[PDB]
Amino acid sequence: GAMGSMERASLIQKAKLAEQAERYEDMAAFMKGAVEKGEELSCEERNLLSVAYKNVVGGQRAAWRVLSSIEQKSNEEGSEEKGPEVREYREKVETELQGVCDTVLGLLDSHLIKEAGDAESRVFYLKMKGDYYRYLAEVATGDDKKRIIDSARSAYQEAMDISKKEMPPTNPIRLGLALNFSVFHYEIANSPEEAISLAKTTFDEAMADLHTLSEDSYKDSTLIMQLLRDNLTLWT
Amino acid sequence: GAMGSMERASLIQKAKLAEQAERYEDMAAFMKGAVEKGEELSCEERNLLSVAYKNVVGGQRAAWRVLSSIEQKSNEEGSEEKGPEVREYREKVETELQGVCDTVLGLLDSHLIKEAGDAESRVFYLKMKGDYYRYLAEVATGDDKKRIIDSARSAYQEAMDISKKEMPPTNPIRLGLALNFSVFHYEIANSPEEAISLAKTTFDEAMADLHTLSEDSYKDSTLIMQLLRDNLTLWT
Amino acid sequence: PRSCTWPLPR
Amino acid sequence: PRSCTWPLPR
Ligand SMILES: *SCCNC(=O)[C@H]1CCCN(C(=O)c2cc(Cl)c(O)c(Cl)c2)C1
Ligand SMILES: *SCCNC(=O)[C@H]1CCCN(C(=O)c2cc(Cl)c(O)c(Cl)c2)C1
Ligand SMILES: [Mg+2]
Ligand SMILES: [Mg+2]
Ligand SMILES: [Mg+2]
Ligand SMILES: [Mg+2]
Repeated sequence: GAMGSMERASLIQKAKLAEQAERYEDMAAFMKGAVEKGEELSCEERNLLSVAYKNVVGGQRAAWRVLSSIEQKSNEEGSEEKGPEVREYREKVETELQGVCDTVLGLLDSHLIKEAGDAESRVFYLKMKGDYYRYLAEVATGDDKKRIIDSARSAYQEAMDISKKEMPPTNPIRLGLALNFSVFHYEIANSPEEAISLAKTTFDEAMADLHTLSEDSYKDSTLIMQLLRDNLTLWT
Repeated sequence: GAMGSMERASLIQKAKLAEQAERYEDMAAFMKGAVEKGEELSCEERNLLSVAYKNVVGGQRAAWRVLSSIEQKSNEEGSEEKGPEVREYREKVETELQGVCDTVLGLLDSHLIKEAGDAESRVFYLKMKGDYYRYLAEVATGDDKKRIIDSARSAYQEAMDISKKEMPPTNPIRLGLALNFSVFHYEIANSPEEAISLAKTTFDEAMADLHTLSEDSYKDSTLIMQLLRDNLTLWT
Repeated sequence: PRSCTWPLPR
Repeated sequence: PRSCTWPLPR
């Protein structure tokens, strides 16, 4: 890897600089290099990894949605034939997106998840695994779509089982996991009632635990809790 | 070039899709491929080329400024030694920026400018040449800085001379050229009075010609005229 | 609106 | 503010 000659600490330092500079592709490459050093990631380092790749894949997903919408309109009755270019370019962006997802899933499988013994780190990585299979599922159409969907479901479910056993209901990773698994149910699994049930139960159990928190923890938790409410408002 | 096998028309079609998708690196690569087909560019195609590379270099310049500011603070009295990483990463972004500028300047020199006989196209390309030498000058520090600055000045001046002879004072390319040359004077050449004089004269000569314009042309011209006024307000 | 997920890209 | 130039990136 091109980051193999750079010190781990220098890679983390540069990931933070890349974030400040809004250079998220660079950020992700620095954090991939850090992961490939083979040591476990600290809490802050996990956050850098997550933020980096979320921003990269976020741009790709937004572009894919623009192009897929154009492609869909091109295939409506009465639409002029424009040739293969829209499909080709949608496929180009899709393949790049799938590559990023495969890269993240590869870091998680080699070997972040297996070395993660603490509940917080294990849940963090399993949530990421669910998320990146979910992004693969958003673009999937072939023989493998059902298995991609079930890979997302399985990772999210394992994360949920651990987080319920080992973390308080206000834990921000637990909350973000439940938020994203609820969106998985709504958007990917065609299970809107499961999505709504999960969002509501997650919100109510967190509400009931806020009294235990410091002011700073209360801010972290209520920020994600508002996203659960926002989704419930969209969906009901 | 990787675009050598794609039809010119397909490259232009995909540049427009990339713009819609906010995929400006792709946009620029498609338009480079189109230029390398060797035919002159139409008005709309010139605009696509300009928008594509302006967005790419705009992100790089913003990142470079963030990193240069951090580097400057690191070199102030009392600042803790942090090692080479800030300089290294600033240099990385700088080298990438210089590469983009060199790529654009190479397209203009081979062979957009020499084949541009109409005043509108020639001025358009010479303004771009001034702009990308100006971006090189923003980061330049070595033996060549003065010559980079004079290359920007010389391209802008030739564009100005042609535009004054051949285009009305409200022409949007003429206006954008004068706007950017005025910023060159203020920011690069350490000539704020020249910058202010040029902005004011450009604004007043355009004001006096607005009566000749259609509503749509009036909108194009007054939009850039407002940027001249905005700069005059910042500078006075 | 698009459904919210976390973290949110800048 | 930073001085305005044209065109402006999105
Ligand atoms: S790492 C030092 C202490 N901070 C944290 O533990 C968490 C605290 C609460 C806020 N966080 C998140 O909400 C969060 C960030 C990221 Cl990058 C994620 O991917 C997820 Cl799921 C949650 C950081
Ligand atoms: S190409 C078809 C007609 N449109 C145009 O001629 C111009 C008209 C006025 C608005 N334009 C600009 O303001 C302009 C765009 C771009 Cl991409 C530039 O680089 C510059 Cl200098 C000016 C397009
Ligand atoms: Mg495909
Ligand atoms: Mg349940
Ligand atoms: Mg350098
Ligand atoms: Mg003069």
